[PDB]
Order: sequence, then C-alpha cells, then structure tokens
Amino acid sequence: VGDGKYGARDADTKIWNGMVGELVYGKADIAIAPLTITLVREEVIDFSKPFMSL
Amino acid sequence: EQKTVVVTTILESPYVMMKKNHEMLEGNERYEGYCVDLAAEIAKHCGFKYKLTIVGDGKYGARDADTKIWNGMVGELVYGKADIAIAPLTITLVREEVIDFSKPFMSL
Amino acid sequence: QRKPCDTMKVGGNLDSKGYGIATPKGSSLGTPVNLAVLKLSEQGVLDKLKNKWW
Amino acid sequence: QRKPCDTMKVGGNLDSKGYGIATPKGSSLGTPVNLAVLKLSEQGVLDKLKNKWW
Ligand SMILES: N[C@@H](CCC(=O)O)C(=O)O
Ligand SMILES: N[C@@H](CCC(=O)O)C(=O)O
Repeated sequence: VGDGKYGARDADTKIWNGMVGELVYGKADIAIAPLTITLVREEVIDFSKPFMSL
Repeated sequence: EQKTVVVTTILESPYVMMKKNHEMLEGNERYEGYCVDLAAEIAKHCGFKYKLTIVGDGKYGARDADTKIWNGMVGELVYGKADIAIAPLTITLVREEVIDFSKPFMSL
Repeated sequence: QRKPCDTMKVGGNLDSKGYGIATPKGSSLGTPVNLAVLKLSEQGVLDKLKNKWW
Repeated sequence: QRKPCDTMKVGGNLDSKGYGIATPKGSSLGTPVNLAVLKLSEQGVLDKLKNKWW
C-alpha cells in the first residue's frame, strides 16, 4: 500500500485514504490484510466470514 | 400490507423459555429470553410485525445421510415454511450451502 | 450460574465458532438484517442483554 | 510471547471484532473466497498457521 495506512473515511470530505481508498478507487483487486470489519467499511466493500477474533 | 413474518426458533434456556404464566397468556407474550429480545430489536430496526413459531422435530439437525433430505431448523427454511430463523444455530460449511448467515454475533 | 452448582467446567476451548442470524438464500430480508446485527453489535446491546441473562 | 518479552499485558478484551478478506463490490469471487476461508477454518489450517508464528 502506497502510504502505509489501514485508512478510513476522511475528515468529512468523504474521500477514502489508504488501503480502503485503494480498493474503492480501483487501484487493486483484492485486499489480504488485518482489515477490521466495521459498519462504515461494509458500505463499499464486501467481507468474508471472519477468520480470527480479537 | 405488513406481513406478520413467520419467525422460527427453538426453546432453550435462557435463549427462549415458556414464561411461567404460559397457562394464562397468549401470543408472543408466552415467550421471553435473550433471543426474543434480539428478535424484538431486529424487528424494531427493520420495522415489521412478527409471529413466533417453534421447530417441529426439536432438532437443529442436518441433511439425512445418503438422501440429503433437509430437516430441523434448516429444513424449515429450505422448504420455505418460515421467513427467518433466530436460534443458537452454529455457522457451518454444510449450512452455508443452502442458507445465508449474518456476521457472527457471539463466539463459543 | 444457577443452583445447586453441583457441577463445574474444566479445561480450555477445543475450537472457536460463531452463531448467526440465518435466512433463506438470497431473500430481501438478509442484507437489512445483517446491517441491523452490525449496528446492534456496534451499540453493544448484545452485551447488555448478555449481562441481563447470564 | 517473543523476545524481548519485556512488557506486561494488563486486562482482558474490551470488545470483540474480526478480520476478513475484502474485495471491491464488483466481482463474483465473494462466494468462492468465503467457501475457501470456511474450508481452511474447518480443515484446521489456521491452527497450524497460528501455531507456526505466535
Ligand atoms: N486491523 C485494524 C488495524 C488498526 C487497529 O484497529 O488497531 C483495522 O483494520 O482497523
Ligand atoms: N449450535 C449448534 C447446536 C447443536 C450442537 O452442535 O451441539 C448447532 O447449530 O448445530
């Protein structure tokens, strides 16, 4: 990932930074990372059933 | 029109239990428990009415060996007897073959 | 949690699995039910009810 | 769990969440990836992998 951030929705500019942004804007086809399931991320990407709990 | 959705479940403490006044109560009021509160919350968020129903054979079960006839809580949904299931139903590969599951709400 | 407490657990867990809300395949209830489950897990209502009933 | 082992953990988990493989909402692989992750979880390959690196 170009800038080393897991990333989230920005400061109400509604641009996405980091890996989520790289997915939403079509920079890569699939993420394989410790990306935590959250209700805002489910808005724009699909998650499998979890592989680990923490 | 709002359908009263056919909820299916199974009695088990403390998930779903007959309230000790069940001889003197009617409707969903006979049922209380963790899964009944969860069903109430889910319906209140989705905004529909619901009617509780109980599994026929009392089993979670699977598809029968060498026949693959579904039964139990899975069978009721596979044959379309009910709309939604809210029960201590463990997520498994065979059950994911035929029915969809939410994200997991509890771990064990 | 309940009397007579004549019996006790031993050892650690052999595995880990999850429960979930289940729906007939592809029905229009599935996705709003999933979003409701996510929101309730983010609000912590499931934990309050867990304390309530255990 | 690995050298220098000089910190100390305090407290338990305050919540529970999980990770998942995630993809743009633009591709069919969301089902076979789910089936793959379930197969790996049931075959115990996650336990072999967890007991390889922790
Ligand atoms: N796995 C976490 C990393 C950051 C954290 O929550 O500690 C995530 O996807 O957000
Ligand atoms: N949660 C289990 C109950 C029965 C069991 O495996 O002990 C299931 O859905 O099958």
